[PDB]
Amino acid sequence: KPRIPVVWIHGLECTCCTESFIRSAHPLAKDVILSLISLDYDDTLMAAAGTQAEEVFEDIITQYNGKYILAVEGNPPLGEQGMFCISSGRPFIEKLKRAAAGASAIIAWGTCASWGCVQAARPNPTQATPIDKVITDKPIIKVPGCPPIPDVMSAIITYMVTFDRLPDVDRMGRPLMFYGQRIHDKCYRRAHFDAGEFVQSWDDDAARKGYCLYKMGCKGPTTYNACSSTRWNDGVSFPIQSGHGCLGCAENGFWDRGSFYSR
Amino acid sequence: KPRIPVVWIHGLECTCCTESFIRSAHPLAKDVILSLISLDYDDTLMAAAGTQAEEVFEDIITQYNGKYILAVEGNPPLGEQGMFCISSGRPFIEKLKRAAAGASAIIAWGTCASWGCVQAARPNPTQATPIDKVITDKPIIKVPGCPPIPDVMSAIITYMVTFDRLPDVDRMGRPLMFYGQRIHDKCYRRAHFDAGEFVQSWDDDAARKGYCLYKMGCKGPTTYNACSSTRWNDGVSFPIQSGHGCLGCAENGFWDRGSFYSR
Amino acid sequence: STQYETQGYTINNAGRRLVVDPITRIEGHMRCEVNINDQNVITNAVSCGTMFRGLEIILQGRDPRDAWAFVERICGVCTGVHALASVYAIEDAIGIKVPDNANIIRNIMLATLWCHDHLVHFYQLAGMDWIDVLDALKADPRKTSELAQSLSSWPKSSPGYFFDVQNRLKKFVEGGQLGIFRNGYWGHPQYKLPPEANLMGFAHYLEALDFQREIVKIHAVFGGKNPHPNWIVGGMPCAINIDESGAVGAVNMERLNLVQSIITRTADFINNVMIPDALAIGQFNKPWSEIGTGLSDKCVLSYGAFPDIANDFGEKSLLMPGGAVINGDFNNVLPVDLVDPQQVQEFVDHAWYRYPNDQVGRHPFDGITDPWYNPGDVKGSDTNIQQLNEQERYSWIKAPRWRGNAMEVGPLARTLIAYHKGDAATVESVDRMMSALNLPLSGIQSTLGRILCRAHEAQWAAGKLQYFFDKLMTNLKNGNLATASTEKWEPATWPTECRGVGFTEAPRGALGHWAAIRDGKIDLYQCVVPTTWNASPRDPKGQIGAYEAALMNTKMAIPEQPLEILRTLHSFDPCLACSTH
Amino acid sequence: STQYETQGYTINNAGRRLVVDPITRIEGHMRCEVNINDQNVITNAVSCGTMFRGLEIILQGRDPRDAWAFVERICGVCTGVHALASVYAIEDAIGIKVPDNANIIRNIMLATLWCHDHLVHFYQLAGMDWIDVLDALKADPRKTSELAQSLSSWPKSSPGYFFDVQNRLKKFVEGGQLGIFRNGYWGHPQYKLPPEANLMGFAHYLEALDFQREIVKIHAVFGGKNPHPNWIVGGMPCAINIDESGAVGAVNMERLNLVQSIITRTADFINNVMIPDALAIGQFNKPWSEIGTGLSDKCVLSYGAFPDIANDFGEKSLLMPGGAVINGDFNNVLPVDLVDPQQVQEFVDHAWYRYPNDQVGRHPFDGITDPWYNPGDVKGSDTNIQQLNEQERYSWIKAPRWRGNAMEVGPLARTLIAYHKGDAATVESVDRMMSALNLPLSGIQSTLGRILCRAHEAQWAAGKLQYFFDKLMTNLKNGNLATASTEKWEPATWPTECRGVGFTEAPRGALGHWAAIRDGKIDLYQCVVPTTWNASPRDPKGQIGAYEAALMNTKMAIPEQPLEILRTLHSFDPCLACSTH
Ligand code: SF4
Ligand code: SF4
Ligand code: FCO
Ligand code: FCO
Ligand code: SF3
Ligand code: SF3
Ligand code: F3S
Ligand code: F3S
Ligand SMILES: [Cl-]
Ligand SMILES: [Cl-]
Ligand SMILES: [Cl-]
Ligand SMILES: [Cl-]
Ligand SMILES: [Mg+2]
Ligand SMILES: [Mg+2]
Ligand code: NI
Ligand code: NI
Repeated sequence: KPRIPVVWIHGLECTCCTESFIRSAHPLAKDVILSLISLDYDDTLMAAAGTQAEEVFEDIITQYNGKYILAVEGNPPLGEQGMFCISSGRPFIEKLKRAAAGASAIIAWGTCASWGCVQAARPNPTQATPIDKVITDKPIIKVPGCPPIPDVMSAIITYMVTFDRLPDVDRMGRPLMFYGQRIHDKCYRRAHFDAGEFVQSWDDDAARKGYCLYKMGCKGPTTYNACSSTRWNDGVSFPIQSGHGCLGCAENGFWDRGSFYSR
Repeated sequence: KPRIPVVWIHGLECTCCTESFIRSAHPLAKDVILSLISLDYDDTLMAAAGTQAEEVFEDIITQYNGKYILAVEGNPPLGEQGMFCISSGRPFIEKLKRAAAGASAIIAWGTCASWGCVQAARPNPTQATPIDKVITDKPIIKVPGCPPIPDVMSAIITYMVTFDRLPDVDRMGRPLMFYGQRIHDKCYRRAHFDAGEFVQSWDDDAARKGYCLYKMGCKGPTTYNACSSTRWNDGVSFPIQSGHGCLGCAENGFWDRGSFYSR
Repeated sequence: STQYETQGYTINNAGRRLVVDPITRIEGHMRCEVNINDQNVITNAVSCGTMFRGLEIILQGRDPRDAWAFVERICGVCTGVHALASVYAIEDAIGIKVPDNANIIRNIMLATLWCHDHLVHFYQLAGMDWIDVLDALKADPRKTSELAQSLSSWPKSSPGYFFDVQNRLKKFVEGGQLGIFRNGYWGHPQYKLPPEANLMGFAHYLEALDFQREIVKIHAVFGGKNPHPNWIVGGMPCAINIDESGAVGAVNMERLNLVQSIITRTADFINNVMIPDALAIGQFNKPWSEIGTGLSDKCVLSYGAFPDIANDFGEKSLLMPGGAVINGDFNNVLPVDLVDPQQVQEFVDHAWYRYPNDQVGRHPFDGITDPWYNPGDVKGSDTNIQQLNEQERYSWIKAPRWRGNAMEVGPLARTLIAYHKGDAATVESVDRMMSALNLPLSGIQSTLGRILCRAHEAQWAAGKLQYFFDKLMTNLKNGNLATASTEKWEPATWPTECRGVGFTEAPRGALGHWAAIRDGKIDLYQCVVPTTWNASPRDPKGQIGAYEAALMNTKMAIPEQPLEILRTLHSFDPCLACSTH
Repeated sequence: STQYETQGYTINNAGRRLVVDPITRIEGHMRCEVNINDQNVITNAVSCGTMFRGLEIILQGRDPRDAWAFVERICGVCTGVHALASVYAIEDAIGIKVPDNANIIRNIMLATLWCHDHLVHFYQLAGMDWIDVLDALKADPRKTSELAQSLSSWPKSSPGYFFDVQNRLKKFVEGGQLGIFRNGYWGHPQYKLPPEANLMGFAHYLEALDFQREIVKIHAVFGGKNPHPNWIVGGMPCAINIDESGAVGAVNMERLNLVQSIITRTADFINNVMIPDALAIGQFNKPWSEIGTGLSDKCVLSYGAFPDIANDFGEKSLLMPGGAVINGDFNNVLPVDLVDPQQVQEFVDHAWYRYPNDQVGRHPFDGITDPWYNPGDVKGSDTNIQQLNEQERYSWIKAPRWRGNAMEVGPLARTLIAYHKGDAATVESVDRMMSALNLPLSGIQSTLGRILCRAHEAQWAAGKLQYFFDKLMTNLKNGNLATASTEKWEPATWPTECRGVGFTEAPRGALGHWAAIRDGKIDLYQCVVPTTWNASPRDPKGQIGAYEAALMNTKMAIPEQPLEILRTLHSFDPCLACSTH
């Protein structure tokens, strides 16, 4: 029985979101690709290149017009008439608009597609712009984080396939299931925060006991994600567990909310 | 290069401690037995039975006198002249005493060997007694829990092998590394406890959001273990994460500290 | 020395007495004694449980809601099954109906346990009775690869792999520290595998030791931890949230995805490693289809298990059939009623307990657990037993009977009940299996048969795991999330006096918990557990239980080395902590 | 049209033009154009980076302690390497020395990255250029098993396994949704593996896709997460506690045990799956040992990496040698100095940037990143390019040179440098590898050689992983726990003006970050990254970079199908986000 078509496109990016996706522990990314979805276009993984690849792109968006999911990694630059990101000799933004037009829905992977991420940090040399400021007529599910958690990415896909619907979202379009609560509201170091038990300098006795990282700049109190519950890399760790405060990487504009080591 | 000899004996028990050990994810129990220690006696796993098994027991404790680790699961009953637990026709406590006398050090696995566990709960029909009240002239490392965490059991073994010493202990003989802090002091639901956000009845809205289980009788505030940090079964879960309050199962006398659902 | 007749057997304590204490590669503490005649054949068999803790005493005065946590600790091998029976018993007493998802998750917990327990038993407990591990050092790696590839699609079959396994075993032995292999029965003539099958078996022992840790991750997700997961009266505490804020704090899509991944791997391991291994042990040890019959052709018992309709414990709901056969009459599968005082009764005339009249059996609602260590005229002394006196009291295990009959419980019993009730899956499994071995149907009623039926049950349970998971997901697709009923959580809602039975089929057989509640507290808590049945001592008529019967009439090649005794006992998968509680 | 000579090549843009835009199975955005003569031979090659973000601009005015986190996001494939180079640079500027354990853990992070990145490149990026995935459907499973077992001890080799893999593929394509395999080059005459080797390679593609996720668990332990772990100026934030209260909150024995388990599995997979597959591709594609040489027999560059003596970046410390070869004189491995203004320079006369004088090169401490999108006289328009004009500006990639020379960087370059410095382990690996293929040593200077060297290096890194881990454990045994230096954490302790260089060997080659700090803020931050070197456009003398040179003189079987172009480009493992930053 056929699998749901997914077109995965790439703007200005570091490819962290693709890399996170293939980390998925359950379902394995292998099984997502072979059994759960039909990953019909993706420059990073596909056999075809050049004219062969673009024939696939055009065939898929035509034949499955109105019936495919568009996944977007990275973002479009508006500067230099869009040619800070060139795709088949033309601005990326034009490929984005074409792909968006045929999609039933769009997944904005990562802080890049959701908000802007690092290229949009001051002074945004390329005028990198999040998808929802370019595409204003389609459902967009924001899955932020730099990158998002692997098993979050795959759980959102399994939800779509199993329940035949988009995840319900918050006011910013993030799936409630994984972005409804703050890092700090599910943090295992919260007892220390509450007691005033803080790391004050790296590798002090507090650090060696897993005390709270608030005074080292942790942005968990203002950041919504599943890192402190679902955790990373098959439940192995998350930023705070390994001794670094949250950077705030799931939140809009986190790069320019001051030093990671300041309040 | 010869591996440290370990003699593992079993008193009154349910065998949860042996079962926990073989769950070890890293090192695999397989690798502990083939590469790290010499598991020279263990009734639950050994090929030999009866006279053949006791020939092994006697020879090991003779040949390696002063140089083996004694691991103890379960505990000795003092009732009925010790014959609530019979070992080769004799009271278990006699076997415990003979094994203890040649050991370099003893590991008291689980709440049974550490404290007494379920058979010692009121009214303790058999007069089940923890190891340290019977063997009083040997190093005893208490590793409590019902059972202890698999990867904590194997971590303690690796510490002994790699460092050639016993873990440092608290005033009750528990390894500081895993028992120095409370469940509640590293609990990911602590934010909810601090906010007065509590499950009030099973499967309420609060429960469906992972709120704190204190009002449902969670004993995390008085229990020292690694469950909320290290977690269970290769970092998959722990009691609180799966929605049940801590029972207090690493603590002396926990069965008789009132209903698990009461304060 | 005396002789008497019971159940077709001549019990005769003339001749050499052999003692095996401890029985190893079981849970907990057992001693076994036999007498052998001049042809080295067993003419007397004595089953002794050598431990007691007293959970039935400890449970008095506890809150019924707490009971599951105490009785779970009856056993860490069959971890969970006593919690399940407890919440069933308490719910039955009070009149609690749980939500469908709670029932489905409970079934998943039980099926997970069946898979895990049966796998570990096959390899780590019984395996070395059949696999000569030390003989694997003589195997050809290529011939081992060829054998494995002839039996299974399992991927891990390369010559190099078997060489690596063999080489590891070699270097392990070279160390002069044989560990769990020291002073085994290696080379005994009853070891029939060729070296290649021993190397294949040993490699699988190691692979199973590793893989078993994964199966219980299902218990960790729904139950917090394994061993000894958590449960509640009223359902399960693992609240579900798929699509709402805070799903990170509950059973969510990522958690369910983990569970699905474990199910698939678990089926794959059982179907492609354990099942071919069990068939191969069959093929090389066909004479053991005629040894250890015991009560399996006379009297077998199942209560049934896995209610597929939530809160319905009837015949149309239980996926695992219940029923009783007596007198070798497999054409009349009788119904079991756990409240009927004339059905299940326990005797203690040959056990270390006090009753007002030890010549009568007590139904568990009239049960008494008053320990009395009195071994009588042993050879030796009270604290140094050289020979138990089986004419008097000789065990910490009570003697259960069903309508006065001594019964066998467990996988073989269940298979026979299901087969004779005409369950289609079971008939076909059993027919095809015995066909593959070119043995008559009667060969299943044996020590070999016990092992084969247990393997097949692991396959069955792995299949049901998926079925139950899919039923959970179907409920979730329909917006049915409930995991607990709390209508009667509060003691004020309960009857002032009520009693209940919780029953299931644990990995080893028919399990029941009988609970009486009075004034908000446990007034009485009596357990009758599968190994209580199988390892039972004698009764006032001198009738022997399943172990003693299965050992009767058995040839030993080398009296000093109890390989044949171990084989038969291990085939029942003894759980001694269970048996005594 | 125009013709000129450079570096022994005749650059001729007469004749038919071919465009490949996008290059797929790379990180990021690349366009390639060539001209081919009548004989289907490439006579001109044009490398164009088709993306830019401007990290060098974004970093100005930032706190130096934050820099690592920004620059880490240059790339999520080579994740971590820019963070390492950043902390090195800031430490070099300020004068900070990290404790040994921090250096060891950094080395573990780098080796982990090498293992993971190389593995994924081989299978997921380059693999389908060598493995005909559809041809795998024609294989015989038994013959596939026999092939795999002839090459490796790897366990997963049964005929049933290969049948199951083949059947998954069959089912996948049966619906007509070929996904990532759609419109591939399958059946192209340059695919030379037999069906059995294709099925073996495809199975391994799938196994590698699964396994790679495990390797990065090391990054998760020490660095919180992967992609994009965390770091600090002054060492690492992953405080260690082995034997004190609160070890549950730190890197403890259980955490270290997890790491060890991953190391062993990683070495096993690389040595038993990837290494034999790399040799098998070599055995069936020997002509590719003479294709794509490019600059690899002329000019190669390594900065060196893995300082084994903490805070010592000299030749006695770096476990991966540094040095430069020019003019094909592999007897003169020249020392590299990243501060010398006459060594590393970047040119932009053929790139989309502004310099005061575009005919000279600028050392990175004098670097300028002033974007200027000016493709000049293209075929087409600024926003619809049919053909770039390689006589003018044609890339977002700057053109690095070393003493004016165009250099190749990456696994092959490093292997050559270490070989010619007399590194025993490298000499033996190379000699044995080329012996196994019956090829001359010169055969490593090639598209095939780049792939073989990369696979080699994954084995080397897996070995070093264990070495570093053992060093860490040795320190812990000695009570040496420190992971951070913090006496210069505060900006007021820093020089008012200072500058530093942080350098390493990323998976793709030589990486440098040049940082100037002034008044507690980043004043300048210039990156020169391995794919900047390899994918470089031309310079004022018209000298071509490594990709252009490697593509020169290449035969194409079918002009419209860029299989040969992809093979050579993929062999360098292009990272375009890296190249442009
Ligand atoms: S470490 Fe960060 S998220 Fe955790 S309690 Fe402290 S401030 Fe909150
Ligand atoms: S769930 Fe238990 S341990 Fe966690 S915060 Fe609440 S009371 Fe404390
Ligand atoms: N299976 C099992 Fe344990 C026994 N006997 C119980 O119930
Ligand atoms: N490897 C790698 Fe990325 C590139 N090019 C960096 O540095
Ligand atoms: Fe995830 S491509 Fe990497 S930068 Fe932050 S999300 Fe973007
Ligand atoms: Fe762990 S054998 Fe099981 S009861 Fe509590 S520890 Fe004891
Ligand atoms: S930095 Fe990002 S990965 Fe999670 S812990 Fe903070 S949202
Ligand atoms: S019940 Fe026991 S397992 Fe841990 S969470 Fe509490 S100490
Ligand atoms: Cl794209
Ligand atoms: Cl942003
Ligand atoms: Cl013992
Ligand atoms: Cl206790
Ligand atoms: Mg009982
Ligand atoms: Mg640069
Ligand atoms: Ni049991
Ligand atoms: Ni990169």
